[PDB]
Amino acid sequence: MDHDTEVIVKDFNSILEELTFNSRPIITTLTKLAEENISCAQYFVDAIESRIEKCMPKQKLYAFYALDSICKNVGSPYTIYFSRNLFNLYKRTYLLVDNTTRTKLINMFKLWLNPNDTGLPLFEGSALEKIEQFLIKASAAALE
Repeated sequence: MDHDTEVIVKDFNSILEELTFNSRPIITTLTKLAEENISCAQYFVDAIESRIEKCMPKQKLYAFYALDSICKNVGSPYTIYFSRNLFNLYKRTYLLVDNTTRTKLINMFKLWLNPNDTGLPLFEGSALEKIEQFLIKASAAALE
């Protein structure tokens, strides 16, 4: 991680640390940084997942909204990287947050099935199937 890379990554991390509520300007700014610095894609992904793992219940959702915005507006390679840990990330988060936050996690998932009316799933079909099965077992989605 050279100089320029370390500067950019450190800045992304500082901005992410201010995401304590549903901030549109911060989410859009992180989205623009992701689109303009694809070379640092992997560090941005690690930063977002670590944030989700370490912060309080409420704040876990907004970090997930940053992930959602980047994946819907920028697309690859972010959609591919996040697909790798999406199930474990979503499940562990769901099991550690309140029920109102859970309905918002559920609606976010629904739009992942048909984003921007494209008719094509946002993430790997497998991750999404596992999440749906988890939701059914948690009485959060209708059985078939």
